[PDB]
Formats: sequence, C-alpha cells, structure tokens
Amino acid sequence: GAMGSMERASLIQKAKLAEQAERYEDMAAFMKGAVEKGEELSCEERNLLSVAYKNVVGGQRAAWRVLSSIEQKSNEEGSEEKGPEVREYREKVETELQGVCDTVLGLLDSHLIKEAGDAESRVFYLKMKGDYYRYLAEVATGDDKKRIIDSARSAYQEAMDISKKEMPPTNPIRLGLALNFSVFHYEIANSPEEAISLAKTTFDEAMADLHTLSEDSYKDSTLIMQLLRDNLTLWT
Amino acid sequence: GAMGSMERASLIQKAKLAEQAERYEDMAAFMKGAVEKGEELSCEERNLLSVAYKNVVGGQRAAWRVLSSIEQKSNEEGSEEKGPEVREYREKVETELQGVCDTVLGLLDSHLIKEAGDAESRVFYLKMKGDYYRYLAEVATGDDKKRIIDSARSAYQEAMDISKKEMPPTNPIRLGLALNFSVFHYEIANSPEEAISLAKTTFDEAMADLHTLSEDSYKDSTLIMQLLRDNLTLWT
Amino acid sequence: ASHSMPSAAC
Amino acid sequence: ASHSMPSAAC
Ligand SMILES: [Mg+2]
Ligand SMILES: [Mg+2]
Ligand SMILES: [Mg+2]
Ligand SMILES: [Mg+2]
Ligand SMILES: [Mg+2]
Ligand SMILES: [Mg+2]
Ligand SMILES: [Mg+2]
Ligand SMILES: [Mg+2]
Repeated sequence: GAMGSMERASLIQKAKLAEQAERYEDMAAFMKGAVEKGEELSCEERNLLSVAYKNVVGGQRAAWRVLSSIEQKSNEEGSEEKGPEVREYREKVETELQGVCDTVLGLLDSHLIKEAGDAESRVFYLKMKGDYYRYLAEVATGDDKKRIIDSARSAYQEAMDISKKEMPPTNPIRLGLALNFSVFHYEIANSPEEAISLAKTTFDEAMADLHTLSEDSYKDSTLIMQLLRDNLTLWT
Repeated sequence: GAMGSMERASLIQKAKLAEQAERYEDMAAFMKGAVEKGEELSCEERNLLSVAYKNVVGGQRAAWRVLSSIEQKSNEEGSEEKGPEVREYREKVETELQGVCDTVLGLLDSHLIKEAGDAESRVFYLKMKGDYYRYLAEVATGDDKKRIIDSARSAYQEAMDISKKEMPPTNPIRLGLALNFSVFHYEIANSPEEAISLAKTTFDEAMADLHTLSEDSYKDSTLIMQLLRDNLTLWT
Repeated sequence: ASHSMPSAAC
Repeated sequence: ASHSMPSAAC
C-alpha cells in the first residue's frame, strides 16, 4: 500500500490535519494505512476511521441520489430519449461507492473484528459492518440484493445482542447502533413498525438512565436521543 | 487521455450532470476531455470549464491555507516541536494544487488562446491564464516567484487592453477581469492603491453605462459591481 | 432525510 | 476574504 513506508503515529497525526483541512479522501487513506499496521485501534482512532469514510461515502451517496432521480425521470412517459449517458455516469458513481464500501468491509474482516474482544470495540466494528452493507443495499438491484440486506441485518443483530448484555442504555455506541438499525428497518427492510418500536424503546430506556450520568456524559447521550426523536417525528 | 474514447457531446452532457451532483473533480476531467478534442469552445462550454476547475482549486487553496496557518504557528516562540509531518502534508497539498494549475495553463497554451480570435473568447482565456498564475503565486517562495507574478500580470494586462478596446464597461467578462486583477494588485503585488484605483474606476464607468441595458443584462452586471464595492469596503 | 450516526463519544 | 469571479454570464 502507498502508506506502507509511513510510521503509524505520523499517519494518525496526518489524519487529524486532513480533518481540519476538510480533506476527507486523504483522511481515509491515512486511516487505512494506520489499520494496515496490524495493531488494534484506540477509541479516538476508531472515531477517526469512521468519520473519514462517512464523509467520503456520504458525498458519493448524495451524488448517486441526484443521478438516480434524473435517470428515473428520463424513464417516465413523455420524457425525451437522451442516450446512454445518464445511466453510464450513475453506474460510474455507483461502482466507485461500491469500491469504498468493499474497502471498509475488507478492513473489518482483515482483521479488526476478530481481534476486538472488549464490548466497546467489538460493537463499534459490527455497527460499521452493518452500516457499509446498508450503503451497498441502497444501490443493489440484482441477484444478491437479498443476501446484502441479510448481511447488514446479521451484523446489526450481533452488535445489538452484545450491547444489551454489556453496556448501559445511555452508552453512545449503543444509542448510535440502535439509531442506525432503526433506519435500516425503515429505509431498507420495508419494516416501518419495527423501526418505530426500536426507536421508541431505545429512547425511553435511555431517558430512565440519564440520572446516573455526569453533565458531560448527559450531553453526549441526549444529542443522540434527539436524533431518535427527530426520526420518530418524520416517521409518525 | 482516459476521455479520448468518449464523444465530445457526451463529455459536455456528463460535465453538466457532474455539476448537478457536486462532483467537481469529475466535471473538470470531462471538460479537459472536451478541450482535448481540438475544437473551439462555445460561451456556455467556457463557463463549464472555468466553474469545474475553480471548484477543484478552491478546495485545494482552502486546505493549503489551514495547513500553512498550523505550520506557521508551530514555528513561533514557545511552540512544541512535532516533527516533519505538518510541513510534509502542506507540501503534498501544495504539489497537488500546482499540478492542477499546470494542467489548466497547459490547456490554455495548447491550444485554446492561439485559436481564440473573437474578443469575448480571447479575453476570457487570458483572464483564466492570469488567475491560475495568481494561484501559483499564492504558494510560491523560491527563485521563480517574481517570474510567476510577472506572468500573471502580463496575462491580465493583455486581457485588459483588449477588453477596453472591444467591450462595453458593463460587459460581465470585462467586469470579472477587472475584479480579479484588482485582487492580484492587493493580495499578490503589494499594490493596494492600484487595487483600490482599478476597482473604483471600473465601478464608476459601469454605473454610467447601466442605462443602455435590458433588465436581464442589468442583473448580470450589478451582481459583479456589488463584489467590487464589497472589496472596496474591506480595503478602505 | 433520516438521521444516522458514525461516531461514538469517548 | 476578497471576492473573485470565474464565470461570465452569456
Ligand atoms: Mg514503526
Ligand atoms: Mg462517465
Ligand atoms: Mg484484542
Ligand atoms: Mg466524434
Ligand atoms: Mg502526507
Ligand atoms: Mg478561432
Ligand atoms: Mg452513520
Ligand atoms: Mg475567480
């Protein structure tokens, strides 16, 4: 890999500089290089990896949705035929998006998940696995669509089972997991009632545990609780 | 070039899709491919080329300024030594920026400027030449800094001489040229009085020609006049 | 339009 | 902080 000659600590330092500069493709390449050194990641380093790739795939998803909308309109009744270019360019952005998701899934499988023994690291990585299968499912249309959806579901379910046994209901990893699994049910699995039930239960169990928290922990947990409430407002 | 197998019209179509998707690196690669077909560019196609590269180099310039600020702070008195990483990463972004400017300058020299005979196309390209030498001058520090500054000045001066002979004082190409040359004088050439004089004269001569314009032309010209006034407010 | 979260406060 | 312009209305 092109980062193989750079020290681990220098890759982490440069990932933080790239974040300040809003250079998220660079940030992701630096963090990929750090993972490939083979050592486990600290909490802060896990968050740098996820922020970098979220920003890269987020720009690809936004572009894909614009292009897919134009393509679908061109397939309506009365729309002028304009040739293969819209489909070709949507396909180009799709293939790039798939490549990024495959890169993240490959880092998780070789070897981040198998070396993660503490609940906080294991749940974080299994959540990420569910998220990147979810982004693959948003663009999937062929023979493997069902299997891609089931891979997202299976990763999120294993993460949920560990989080319920090992973490309090206010823990920010547990809350963000439940938030994103609820989005999976609503947007991917055609299961809006499951989405609303999960978001409601998660919100109520977190509310009842806030009394145990410091001011700083309370701020972290209530920020995510607000996102659950905002989705419930959109979905009901 | 990787775009050599694609039709000219399909490259233009995809550049417009890329703009809608906010995929400006793609947009610039499509427009580079269109220029390399060897035909002159229409007015709309010139604007697609300039918007694409402005967005690419604009992100690089913003990142370079963040990194340069961090590097300069680390060279103050009392600042902790942190190794070569800040300098290395500033250099990386700098070299990428220089490469983009060299690509645009190369398109202008081979062969857009020499085939542009009408005043509107010739002035547009000479302005662009001044702009991309200006972006090189913002990061220049060595033996060629003076020559880079003089190349920007010479391109802007030739564009000004043609624009004054061939275009009205409200023409949007002429106004944007004068705006950007005034920025060159203030920020690059250490000539704030020349900057303020040019902006003032340009504004006043445009104001006196607005009576000749349709409502739509008036909107186009007054938008640029407002930028001249905003700079004069910042500089005085 | 739905909200999701990639990070987890340390 | 200064304003500049890349395009020219047709
Ligand atoms: Mg080492
Ligand atoms: Mg394409
Ligand atoms: Mg371990
Ligand atoms: Mg042809
Ligand atoms: Mg570097
Ligand atoms: Mg000609
Ligand atoms: Mg997320
Ligand atoms: Mg400009």
